Amino acid sequence: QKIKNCLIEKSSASLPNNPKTSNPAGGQLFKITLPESVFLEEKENCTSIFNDENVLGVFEGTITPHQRAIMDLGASVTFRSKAMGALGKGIQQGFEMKDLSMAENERYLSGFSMDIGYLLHFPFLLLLQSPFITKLLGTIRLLNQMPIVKLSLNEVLLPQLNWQPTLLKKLVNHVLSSGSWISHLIKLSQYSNIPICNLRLDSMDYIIDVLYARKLKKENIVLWWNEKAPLPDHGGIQNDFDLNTS
Amino acid sequence: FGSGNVLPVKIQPPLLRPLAYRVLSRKYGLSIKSDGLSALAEFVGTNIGANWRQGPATIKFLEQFAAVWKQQERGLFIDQSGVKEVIQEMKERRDYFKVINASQQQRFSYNPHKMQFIFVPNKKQNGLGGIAGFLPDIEDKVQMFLTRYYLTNDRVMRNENFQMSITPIKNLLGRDAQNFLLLGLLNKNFKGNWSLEDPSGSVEIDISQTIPTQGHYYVPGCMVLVEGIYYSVGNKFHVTSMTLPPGERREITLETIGNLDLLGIHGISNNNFIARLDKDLKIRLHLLEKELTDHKFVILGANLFLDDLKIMTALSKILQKLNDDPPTLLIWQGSFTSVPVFASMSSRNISSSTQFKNNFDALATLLSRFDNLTENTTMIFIPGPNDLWGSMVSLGASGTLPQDPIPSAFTKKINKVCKNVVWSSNPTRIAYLSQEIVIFRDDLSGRFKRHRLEFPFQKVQETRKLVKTILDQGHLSPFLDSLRPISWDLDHTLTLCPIPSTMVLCDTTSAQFDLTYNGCKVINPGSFIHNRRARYMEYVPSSKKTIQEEI
Repeated sequence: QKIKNCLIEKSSASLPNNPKTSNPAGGQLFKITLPESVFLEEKENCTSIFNDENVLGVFEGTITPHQRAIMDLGASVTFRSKAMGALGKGIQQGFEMKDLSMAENERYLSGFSMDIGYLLHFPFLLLLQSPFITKLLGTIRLLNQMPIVKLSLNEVLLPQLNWQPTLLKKLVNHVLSSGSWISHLIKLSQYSNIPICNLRLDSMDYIIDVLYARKLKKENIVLWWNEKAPLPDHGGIQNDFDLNTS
Repeated sequence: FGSGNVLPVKIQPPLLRPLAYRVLSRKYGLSIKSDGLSALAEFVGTNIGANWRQGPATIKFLEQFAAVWKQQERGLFIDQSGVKEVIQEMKERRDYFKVINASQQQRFSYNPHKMQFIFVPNKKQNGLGGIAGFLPDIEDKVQMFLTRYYLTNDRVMRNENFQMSITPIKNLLGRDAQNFLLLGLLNKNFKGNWSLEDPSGSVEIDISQTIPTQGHYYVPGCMVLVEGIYYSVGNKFHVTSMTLPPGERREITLETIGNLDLLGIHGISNNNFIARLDKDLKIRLHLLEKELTDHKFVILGANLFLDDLKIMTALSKILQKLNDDPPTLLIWQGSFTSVPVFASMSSRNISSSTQFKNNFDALATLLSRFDNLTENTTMIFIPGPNDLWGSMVSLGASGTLPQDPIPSAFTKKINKVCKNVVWSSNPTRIAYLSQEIVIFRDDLSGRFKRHRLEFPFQKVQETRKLVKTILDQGHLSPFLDSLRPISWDLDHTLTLCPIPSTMVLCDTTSAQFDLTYNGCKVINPGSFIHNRRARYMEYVPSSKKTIQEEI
């Protein structure tokens, strides 16, 4: 077609193995890379390669730019620009990262020295401790622009009689555990290579997911990564009833 | 029947029963019971003043009481309801519209030997069903596809063009030549070869030199008309032509079935007798067009997400305009959640079922503002793939076609904030006067595109193809039990032998359209939000529609 300013290339990535899809046929998998803005533009028109006849599947449409950068670069990102001195140009505009990127060693992330705050609900690197993160974030729009470490302990309960002492006790430990929270967060982050604020403490499957995904990307295997969905992303064949899967 | 007399003197029925007996039991009617006789004493005593020697009054009262029993079927014995019919009599001196779910729809079998529909008693009414009464019996699994084949073959054999005729497959076991017209299920044998199956038997099919009739879809699990030659050296029917059974309009279909009240709003039918009615249809067609264009019911764009904030804001802006002119009916359709809700083993966060409950509590806040829309509008709730009970098993996939309504436990006070709200199954039938509309929500175009026969050899054409296949096959599920399981005893819900007058067929994978075919109208709402635009369409029972957008 040549109409799109993208990069396509025939690839041999190892596909997943859905029980229904078993016929070998041939191999003509492709590796189309294309910026998301013109992808949204191409969503509009009827005729385009991504939506035409004889399309078997799209296999990694679920992964967001956030996940791509947190998996590729990591916490310790550095600039290998050289060429023309566009550091000022890079900082005034948005630094495009595809052309120039490198991931430096993160053996020591930070020698911590910074102020910490609180914000709690019982229905600057601030720590958000609320049952409803989304509601508090939406109600105060100014809360979005500040960096927050979101640690959520939820479902407060009351005996309905003499609740003042139990409120005091529930407040005391949350007041006094700040030194432990930050210490454990840094301890996990220094090995994890995920940035501190994106990472959560109780979240443990996320570490496994990122590590397994990036060590898979070291190989040619396809991720089948799927976001906030209980089923794997197999290209759309996963949306049909099958006896073996059942 | 009149008032203002002196006072209601009390008299014993012994001095009243002879007149009632002579008027009712002797001439027309019978069985004036003792309790019923005592009941008929009060109203005749209401105007008792200067009577039992008067002229017409008592005779006319008995005549009027007989009028109800000729009008209503009732029975023989007269019971304490005798006052209940006089309440109707004094009553004599919109409505008739209903929404029928999948479960409450009447069941009808078909006898091929008799060319007629036989009633099936509902197990809920007579069976105890205290512990397990919804569960089918194994015999339905054996007749599920036989019923489809009988209905389609009757229609094929009553077509005008056919009078070569369709031959049973086993009649081909000794022939070495000639031509045959075979009708049956297209599927794959357990060996992996394409085959055709009819109640008589089965045969393998060769597609190597087949020329299909373009204009529709050839998916496994549907009836197909085929033509070719049978070779006895092996067992193969070499195909030379392929088509689909022709469709039939409902006006010519009704006459064959008489005037059966399938979606009976005129009355109900039992194992004894059936119901038919013709004269009322003319007058109610008159009433449909009797300057009732004010009626206005609206189907929203499918797949609207409550958890998203922008969708909620757009819905508030839309209800802002809907408040001005309240729709007659408002159908909220599509999945109400953007993520399937399952057991959610992790309890650190709030449970997904509690989140489902909470997302149905913001609707009350957003709806309580607009009082008129509450006061004079009826809302119809359609489920979706990611609702509560189904997603607990399918995990967002599409499974059984008869999908039960949303549980009343997690949605309780939306019935209070709004006046008329009805929860309905995934396939439902709106009976509006002399009109039947079918509500169905699934992605049909994707499944058609994925599963095609692929014969070895502008986008709106696909919409016409989909409409023609769905309408000619006379069934909403032209698929085998493998692709989509079906509740065995509820399959009649999905069979369109009489073509509906108006069809609601929403598919997010297919662009919106407005097509007409043999006696029906097919509309496609879909994709509530698209290209930063929120769309919703209006339709009027006078066969005009409108599209209204609100960024």
